[PDB]
Amino acid sequence: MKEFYLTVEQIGDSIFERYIDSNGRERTREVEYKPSLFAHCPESQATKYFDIYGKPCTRKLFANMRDASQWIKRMEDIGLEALGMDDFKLAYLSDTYNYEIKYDHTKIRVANFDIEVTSPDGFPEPSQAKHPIDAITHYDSIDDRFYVFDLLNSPYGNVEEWSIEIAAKLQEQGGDEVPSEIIDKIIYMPFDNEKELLMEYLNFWQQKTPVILTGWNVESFAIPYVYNRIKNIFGESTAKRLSPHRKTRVKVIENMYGSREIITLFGISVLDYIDLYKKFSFTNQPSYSLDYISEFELNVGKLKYDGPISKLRESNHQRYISYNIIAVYRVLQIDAKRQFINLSLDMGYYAKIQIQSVFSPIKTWDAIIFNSLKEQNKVIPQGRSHPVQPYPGAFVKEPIPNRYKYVMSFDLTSAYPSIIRQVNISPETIAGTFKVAPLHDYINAVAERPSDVYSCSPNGMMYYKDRDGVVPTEITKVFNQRKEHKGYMLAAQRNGEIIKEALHNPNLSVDEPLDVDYRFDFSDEIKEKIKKLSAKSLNEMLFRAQRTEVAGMTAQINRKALINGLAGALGNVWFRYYDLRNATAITTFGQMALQWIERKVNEYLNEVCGTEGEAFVLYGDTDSIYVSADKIIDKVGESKFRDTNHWVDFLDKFARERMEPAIDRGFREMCEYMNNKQHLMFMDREAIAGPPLGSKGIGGFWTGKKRYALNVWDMEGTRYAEPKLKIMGLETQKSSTPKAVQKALKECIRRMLQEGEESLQEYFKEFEKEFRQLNYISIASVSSANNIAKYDVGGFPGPKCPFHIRGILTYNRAIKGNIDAPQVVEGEKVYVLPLREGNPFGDKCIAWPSGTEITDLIKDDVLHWMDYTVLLEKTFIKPLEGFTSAAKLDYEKKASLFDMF
DNA sequence: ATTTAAGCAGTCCGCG
DNA sequence: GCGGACTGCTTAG
Ligand SMILES: [Ca+2]
Ligand SMILES: [Ca+2]
Ligand SMILES: [Ca+2]
Ligand SMILES: [Ca+2]
Ligand SMILES: [Ca+2]
Repeated sequence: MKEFYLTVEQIGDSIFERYIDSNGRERTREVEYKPSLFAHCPESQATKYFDIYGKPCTRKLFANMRDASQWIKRMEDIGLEALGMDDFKLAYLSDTYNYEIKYDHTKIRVANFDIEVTSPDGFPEPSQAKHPIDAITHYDSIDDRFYVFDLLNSPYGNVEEWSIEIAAKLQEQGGDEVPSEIIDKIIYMPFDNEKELLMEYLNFWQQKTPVILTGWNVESFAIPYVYNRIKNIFGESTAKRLSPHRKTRVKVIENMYGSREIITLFGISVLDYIDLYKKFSFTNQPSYSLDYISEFELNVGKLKYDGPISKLRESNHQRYISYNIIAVYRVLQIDAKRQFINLSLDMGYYAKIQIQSVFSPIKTWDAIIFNSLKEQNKVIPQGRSHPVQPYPGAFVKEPIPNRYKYVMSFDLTSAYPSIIRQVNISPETIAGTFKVAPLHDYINAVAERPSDVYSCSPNGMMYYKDRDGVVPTEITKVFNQRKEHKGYMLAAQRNGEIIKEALHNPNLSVDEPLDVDYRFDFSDEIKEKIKKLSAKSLNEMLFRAQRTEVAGMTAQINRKALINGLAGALGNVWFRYYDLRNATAITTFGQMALQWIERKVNEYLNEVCGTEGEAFVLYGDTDSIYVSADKIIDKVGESKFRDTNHWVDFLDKFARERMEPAIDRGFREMCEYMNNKQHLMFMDREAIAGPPLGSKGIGGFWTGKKRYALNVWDMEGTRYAEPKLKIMGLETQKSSTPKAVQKALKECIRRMLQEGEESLQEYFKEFEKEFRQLNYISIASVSSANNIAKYDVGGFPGPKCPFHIRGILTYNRAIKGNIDAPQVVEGEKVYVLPLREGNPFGDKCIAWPSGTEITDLIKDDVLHWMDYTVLLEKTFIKPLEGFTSAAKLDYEKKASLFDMF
């Protein structure tokens, strides 16, 4: 096999590299890497190296890496550009792996671990590590085994061995229900003292040194706790054995308001799963506890135990250890679904970076672009300092708030990346500038053509047309990958809808799910077999289809995020290719494109309807248009349609056969107007939306910018078995809105769009009557909690104190003295409830850590003093009044003349 | 650890 | 009450 790196580090004048050799074995080497950097040189000096602008360079080969870094410094003192890759490990990887990396994940040791620490005095601080580590579960991907290190004797209690037999048993048997599929994979090791446990753990670690290290909060808790605990017991040299090169650094992570410390383990790539989830999931969750996320992702029940975690080991060590093992498995189950580890490996190896660098789109693109240029013997420019400056973004149309009955939407495929490619936007393709006219002059095609030579953006920038820039070339490569995976995602989605339809008529038989590839549209033969399957088999196929869709989603959406991040990175001051001219060329062209095509679509539809000055485009955001289709439907007449699917078909055909060609013509004209390199504005139909045929549903409504709901029958070619709401911006979509309220508001919207005013009124009346029975957590608001200390004046709210911070201060006073009650963590999320006047907490609200039950000492009082009236008004009635007034609809029946009967 | 536009909740205080 | 200036938070692109 071709060789591939696992990890790379610079330590002084040495590169330390762990890798898989040509025979598939893991090896480690130290290499005295001599890096090269570059200086500009005279034109008369023969060279094969040129900077990105075609200026000649001489290569400087240094005796060692420190000499290279010192030369960069003196080049600054002199005032001259020091060109080349200044991150020497990336240069090392580029030299060592000068081919597309084919990696074999089965050879990469992925370790998933979790530790337990009993603490009788509150949260066990990793920097102090003053309590024994009493359990470690460590899953190894190569062995496919869970290694369980169990402390039997501690200052906080001596316990019996954990029993695998009880662990396997059902909860209803008094067992812990450790999943049967992992029972045979557990290797259990009890220890009668912590020193032996830790010494053995470290010997184990040397034998099975993780390459990828993950778990839940491992970077902020487990890793630093283990490091510091070992350090405190044995000394630093022993703790550094967690690094394969015996090198560690205390790294300070600094944000807006304060800082924290992590331990960098040289020669390990730490990918904390919480951080993977936050970057790659595109969710915003009310809580990031593993219990909460596991429930959300996998629909598994919360790990239940009696009493506080600080007494769980002494009271029920059996359950204590089982839940430690399950916790490790939950993360593996989440990854089986989401495939974020696979994603990181794919992207890391593609870019030729340390895998953990996938968290930095700047690092990722810096590496991609460096490798690309190096291939042509080109030399990257030196990074420079820039002051942070604001720059303009997208255009968003102000909608008239209203119901909108029939709607077809369209938006650009990969808008900003397509703009970069079309215009040829790149550091080295800048050709000059032209004299800019007001944007609206371009939108209306009245401005003088910017250039007859170069490719233009309406911000004034001109680009070469003779050759693609490195930014367009590299963005296209990742775009193509994105497109492939999106194809798989949408096939899986369409396949899912076939199964859902079949589920209406399940056969009464005993059979098996069909062995199929859900990434490809089901063949006719597969469809026939499906119509004969049982519900059991169909449900299993549906689950498999949806898992395949999730896999495709992960792969496509994060590739989308990477390419969009490149357009973004052009406006980040730390990016090597930072240029506000290029960042703004993209956004300004985008503004023009949207408003240009709005004009073209209005003109086209006014033509085919024989009207003048009518606005068919009702809304648009960045790269999208929403077109009112009422007149199209009305031209044939609702009576002519057999059912809902019939008019959906008709609108689908109209969009594909009339609208899209008109849109394409409009954009081809714009490309010529701007003299662009290549026509790449492809605005495909997104949604077909409307009420069910014959119903009183309103179809859709807008309240304002970035706030709307549509009843969608077909999305990007997926024809739903059941209509699906596309709701953007409204309170149903916000993590801050209570769970039960999101749910009730969604049902109000469903009823508005599908059933009409009367149905909405029936539901509102019921919700208003019953809501006080809802569980307090379900009706609690949610907020991030920053700057708690800033607004805390002797335990009371200072000036301008935010509502949620006031709640936290109330909580703090209410739990005062207790070291055992959960503390609110700065920067994390809280649940918030309003409190009735004259409550014993002495303020108008209370807040506590999200994803948790409020501590028992105050739970009863919070429940007694919860202000349901305020809660209902703020979270439910106020937003509903917004939805209904915009839709010109009443949520309560108005009096009429009929009342007199 | 890429980016801008823009929404709503709430505080403070004005608004004769 | 409602608006604007402002902070805080969160979502649509
Ligand atoms: Ca735990
Ligand atoms: Ca788009
Ligand atoms: Ca059937
Ligand atoms: Ca869009
Ligand atoms: Ca599309």
